[PDB]
Amino acid sequence: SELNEKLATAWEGFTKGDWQNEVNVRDFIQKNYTPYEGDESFLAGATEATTTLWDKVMEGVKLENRTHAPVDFDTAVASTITSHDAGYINKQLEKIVGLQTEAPLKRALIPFGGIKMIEGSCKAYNRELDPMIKKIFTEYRKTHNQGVFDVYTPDILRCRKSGVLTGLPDAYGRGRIIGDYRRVALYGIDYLMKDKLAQFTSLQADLENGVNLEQTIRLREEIAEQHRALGQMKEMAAKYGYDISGPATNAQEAIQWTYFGYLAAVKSQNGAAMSFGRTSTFLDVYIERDLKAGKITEQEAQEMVDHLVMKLRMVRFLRTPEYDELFSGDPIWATESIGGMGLDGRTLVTKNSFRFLNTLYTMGPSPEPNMTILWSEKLPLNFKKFAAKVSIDTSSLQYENDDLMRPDFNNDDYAIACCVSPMIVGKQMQFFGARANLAKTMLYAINGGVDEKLKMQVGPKSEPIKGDVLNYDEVMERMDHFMDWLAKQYITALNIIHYMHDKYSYEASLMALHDRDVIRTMACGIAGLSVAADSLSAIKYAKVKPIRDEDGLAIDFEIEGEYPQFGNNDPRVDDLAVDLVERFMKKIQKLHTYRDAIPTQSVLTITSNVVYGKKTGNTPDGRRAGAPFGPGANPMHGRDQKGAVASLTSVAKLPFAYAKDGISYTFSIVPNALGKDDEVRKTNLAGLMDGYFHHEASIEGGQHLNVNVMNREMLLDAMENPEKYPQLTIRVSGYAVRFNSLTKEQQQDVITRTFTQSM
Amino acid sequence: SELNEKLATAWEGFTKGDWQNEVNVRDFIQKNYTPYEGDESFLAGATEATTTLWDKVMEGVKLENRTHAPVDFDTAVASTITSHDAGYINKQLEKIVGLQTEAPLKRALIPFGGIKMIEGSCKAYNRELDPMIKKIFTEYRKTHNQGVFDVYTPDILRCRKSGVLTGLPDAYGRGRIIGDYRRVALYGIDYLMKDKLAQFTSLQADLENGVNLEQTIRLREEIAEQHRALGQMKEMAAKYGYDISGPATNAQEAIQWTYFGYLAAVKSQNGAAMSFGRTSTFLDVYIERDLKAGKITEQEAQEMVDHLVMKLRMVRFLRTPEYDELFSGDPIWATESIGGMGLDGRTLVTKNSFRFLNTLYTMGPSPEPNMTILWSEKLPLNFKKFAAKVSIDTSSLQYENDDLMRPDFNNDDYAIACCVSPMIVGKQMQFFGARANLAKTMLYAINGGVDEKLKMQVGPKSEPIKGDVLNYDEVMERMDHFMDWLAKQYITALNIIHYMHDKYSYEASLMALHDRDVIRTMACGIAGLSVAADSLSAIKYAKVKPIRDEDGLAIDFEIEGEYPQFGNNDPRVDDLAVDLVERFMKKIQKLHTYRDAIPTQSVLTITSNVVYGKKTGNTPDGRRAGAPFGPGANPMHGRDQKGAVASLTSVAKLPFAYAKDGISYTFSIVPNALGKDDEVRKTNLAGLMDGYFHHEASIEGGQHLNVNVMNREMLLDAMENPEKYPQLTIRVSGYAVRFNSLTKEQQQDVITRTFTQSM
Ligand SMILES: [Cl-]
Ligand SMILES: [Cl-]
Ligand code: NA
Ligand code: NA
Repeated sequence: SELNEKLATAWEGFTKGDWQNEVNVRDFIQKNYTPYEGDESFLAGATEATTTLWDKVMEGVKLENRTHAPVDFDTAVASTITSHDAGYINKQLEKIVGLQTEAPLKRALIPFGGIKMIEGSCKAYNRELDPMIKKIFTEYRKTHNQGVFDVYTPDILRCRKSGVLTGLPDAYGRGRIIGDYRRVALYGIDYLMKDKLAQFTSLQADLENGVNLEQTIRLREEIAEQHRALGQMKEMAAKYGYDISGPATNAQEAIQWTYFGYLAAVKSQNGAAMSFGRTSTFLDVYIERDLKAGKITEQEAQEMVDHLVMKLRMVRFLRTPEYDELFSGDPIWATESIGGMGLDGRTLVTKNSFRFLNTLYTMGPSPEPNMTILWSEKLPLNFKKFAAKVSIDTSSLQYENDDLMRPDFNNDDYAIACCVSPMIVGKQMQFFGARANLAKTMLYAINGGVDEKLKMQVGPKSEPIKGDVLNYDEVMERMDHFMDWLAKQYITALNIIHYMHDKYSYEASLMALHDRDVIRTMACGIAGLSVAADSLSAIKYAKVKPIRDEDGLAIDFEIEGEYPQFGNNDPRVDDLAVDLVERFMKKIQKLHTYRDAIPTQSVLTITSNVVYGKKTGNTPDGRRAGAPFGPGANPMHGRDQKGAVASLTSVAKLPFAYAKDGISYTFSIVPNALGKDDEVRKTNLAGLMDGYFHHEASIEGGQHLNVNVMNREMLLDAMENPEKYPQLTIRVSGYAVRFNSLTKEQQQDVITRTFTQSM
Repeated sequence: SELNEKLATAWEGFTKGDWQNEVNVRDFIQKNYTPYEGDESFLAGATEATTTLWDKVMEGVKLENRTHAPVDFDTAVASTITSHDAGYINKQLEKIVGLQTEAPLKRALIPFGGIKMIEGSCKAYNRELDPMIKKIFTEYRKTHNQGVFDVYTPDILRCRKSGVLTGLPDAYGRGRIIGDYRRVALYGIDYLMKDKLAQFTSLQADLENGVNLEQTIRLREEIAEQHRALGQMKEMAAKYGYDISGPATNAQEAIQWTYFGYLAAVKSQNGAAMSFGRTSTFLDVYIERDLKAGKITEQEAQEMVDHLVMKLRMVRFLRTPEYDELFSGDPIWATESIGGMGLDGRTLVTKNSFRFLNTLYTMGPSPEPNMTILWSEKLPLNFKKFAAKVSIDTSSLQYENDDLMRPDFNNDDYAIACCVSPMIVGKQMQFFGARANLAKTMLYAINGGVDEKLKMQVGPKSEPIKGDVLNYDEVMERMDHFMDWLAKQYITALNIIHYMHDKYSYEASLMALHDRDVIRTMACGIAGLSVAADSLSAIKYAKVKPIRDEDGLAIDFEIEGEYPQFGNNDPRVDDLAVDLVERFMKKIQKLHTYRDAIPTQSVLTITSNVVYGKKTGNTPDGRRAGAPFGPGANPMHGRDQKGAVASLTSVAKLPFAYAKDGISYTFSIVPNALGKDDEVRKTNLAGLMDGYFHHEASIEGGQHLNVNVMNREMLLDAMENPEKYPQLTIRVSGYAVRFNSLTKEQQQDVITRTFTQSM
């Protein structure tokens, strides 16, 4: 029972546990992390090197926002883990190193997903794609894109064109995968390759015995690619002069090793969301040891965390203008899950929790990393306040219900991927599915499947409603039959998509940091919940007159009589939204899926609320054609007028039990609505979230909360004078973005949203 | 209404049938071919253009044989259907055009199968592989070769090294697929693409309904690639100035269109065997019409057939020295199935049947195309004699039992792929499996799984046979267990192989000329049947005593007495060989296979008899270590001494019902053994084959017969003076090869084989 001399030395001082004999990051954390209930008084400030480096990087960020385009990007190199040479901002000042390419902010080419998108980007930003790269990825190496469109049905193609099913991961990396990068810091590459070889070998029997033949062969090949990827991780780090074959011996190496794990991912896959995971607490274990041993000062600790978070502020991907409108603001979703409570009762909050939030002060506000606080009523009051303070000062944080998710998973080591989709680190991933247009599904029910904007048969050919006034019973009967159809097309599209993504763009380096068998879910999204819900409320509580055209196609409606709206704590309308979520979830649930991915749902839109709303005509709720839907599960623009408590209670009523993939809610409130001074504001904000996230056996509670503390006038001033608010950040749909990174139309969406004036 | 304006012009004069409304080449042949029972008196001679062209080509063939290497080959171009520009021998003289590359005999690079073999070839022949090609096919496009070795088990790797399971299609194209190239001549590319699009669409329902999800998605993608390939066929032909979008209007176009279909295959896949199919009779329909209409003279007809067959004499593939010893003589296996009988009773023999055989006279003897006569007792006596005459003059023909295969398939449109593996054209293919070393499996039984040369554990660890004298019942009981193991490793290796080949090197252009659903078989081969059978005969009827070394490993054998050997019509031994075939077939039959390919068996070796024998030590039958086994199902060298009838009867006793993939038998006989003059020889040879292939309800009969009519001295003279026999051809294992194309060791195998002296 003699532990490898490398392991024993690096792990000097660490408490014993199963984690020393097998891969178990959760156990290591449990046996070693030091819970912290104190306040922010220990926090240090930015060093000269940190500011020098960040300011230099801000110069490129300003250029990006100004030109709404990449600073620079590859034109002739196919990116892989080992493709690029080491790149630095300033080699002499960086405590933590690693960039995607050889230059800061220079975007790369990830061709495995598709060559057409690369061409489109090259055309849009005025650059020329190397002819050789093009030839390779059209004639030799088949891409994810081409595989999907070779199998797609003309039905799906129609839904893609009309705006019923658009923006699905058929033209960009699927993402939604979080490799446990902490594994690299803990065990070192070598130990992980030896573990993978074991996993590979454990499948030999089943193979020789014909047990699930094709599934076995596939898994063996995937594990083989995972093994090869881990080796390239070493080669990559080696370019920076590092040897990560063995475990991290100190704090700087734990941070560096963990980042190197992530760096490999963002160098090989261009997923929509490339999240970081739950690492702040984990890294604290190494920082604490170094402080206690007097090998690192508190300021040097911040500097390290700063340089890491700074790299996370520098992750970039070459995207198309089409992608830019579906996912606005140049988002990365390098999500970090901070805090939370353990299963045993103690808080997972640590000094590093504060250090991470402190990056907002040391380097100013920033959209990335997407810092998420795993909220719990049992959290140390000290942390609850500091978190709120940071939200008040920067509007860069988001909150998710730990009291709900922890018990559900019965695990204290789960992380948030992208915006609100939870997963147990290294043991579970998602099959990203974007979102479907539920609003348009209603209009299709009323119009017999013909697109109210394109006048073409998209949905199944059925007779449109002949009525003179809309009847709730009649309309819903069709809405159901159309939702069945929407569910089938949506699942079929995702099945094709993920079959092709596993084939042409298997995320080898991320799956290499996962267990042998990973739990998979078929994440389906719903867009325009409120538009659909309110439209139903205007038919069961008022008089709607369908203004038809020379074919009987309802292109507009007349409204007489005040009708209920989602976001006012009124059960009559709120009960309809909760019903819709349930209906769709029960529908997709009965369909067969690729790799048996358990279908889940999410009320999330991103900037699809703008794109879909743009392609959707006049709706029964009074919304005009071309107008944006509400971001995520939000009530339609301005409709929630009974203050915070009211709008928070409506969104909390939404069943997370039917939307396991998440329920996004962007909440904006004026400084004065929270109090007269900061102390009152912090206390009240924390109190709001305590009431919102309040979990009990008969009360589920809210799942997500974006917090913006600002005034509409400040943003109006930001639109006129961009150069005055360089680091201004806002929560927009489950993630953050610099205000100056949005287009005039995307900003228009923001400013016209609900700004809570009271409580 | 399935009759376009052009279709009617091209099909002018053709009889009506289902074939005009659907893809059915068999029906077209049935309604239009003119059976011919006459003789060879109508045959024309080679034209000046034919001789000029062939002589020029022979200059490169002489270079090949002398240097035992390629004339030239690509080093920087990845071959595809449209990759190369048109290439000619002499543009002004060629009636039928098309070459793999831009120069005659210049070999190409088919990288999709693996880059390592290309590198190996490049160093062997002293050329430099382009660094870009290498980078692409190691880092971007994964190859078949790399996928297999990523999934292979160390057990399989051991079998490969020891010589128990070697030469499997893990380092070269699998082959064993015959696209119906006649479809191009008949319908034209356009009609076939529309038909494929229909096949693609017919799968949409099952897709949307989740019926066999992954299998459906796969098939849709494959059909999509098939469709794309058909379009590239047009582009390819277009380079030669031809438009094959519509059907062949005359004889020259039927030949050209059919070849263009095959050309696409040999430009994109480097399969071990790239057979032509059953085309001679089919093409006759177009030649006949042109003769009757007085458009083409009889000599012009031969010229066309000559130029086609000449192109089939020019097919080449870049191979490694390793491949060269497993498959000796630079073989292509461009097999042509000639003659046969219909289901209705008439003979499929035609004037073109004679024209094809005549290429042996017009352009001298040639190994390729591998011309196979589908023999039947009901064949026109005129054809039976001419066929024998050709065999007597050239030793370039092979015979297979039509009386056996036709009824078995209950189809008169099946073809021979590679050597002896039958398939219904356009409706069935094989999953090539090379062959396993049965002889070594016996030695493993006796030695407890330890390899007699490498002295390492390969088979299952078990106790070696004790005693100073070998006992049949025991030796056979251990072998039976080891065969179970051999069957599992063999099937597992093939499952991995074909999963990877479908993934990284799907033969798109060949499958595009097949039906939507193709029947697949898992072709398993047995090598050293006679060595194994005779060894058992020795152990059973004589006194075989093992001479073990210090560790107890049996490295030699002593025999007291004489025992019956295979090929002497002695049931005491022949029944054993029959037993072995049956045992193995029943074993592999119980195992699960990729794509549910029905496992079949074949007693075929190719040059694996040399390679395996080289890696197999002293055997119980008296065979010395390193000595070659018998080619295919042949009796061991010289062991069959009771004349033709005796050796033919032993091989015929072998159950084709347990070796559906074929039973190869190379038969050599001296000129005088057949008669005093040609008339007697032809009559007798035909008579031999009538007796050999004789089928009945209680007598199965022989399946294959290679016919060599020569004297050993003539070959000995050929070894001393190569330049004197440039076009000398011999049957060696189920195919033909120019004698000068073999290595000194491969020739050594030939000359030491059985040369039947009597009958
Ligand atoms: Cl491995
Ligand atoms: Cl198609
Ligand atoms: Na909830
Ligand atoms: Na037989």
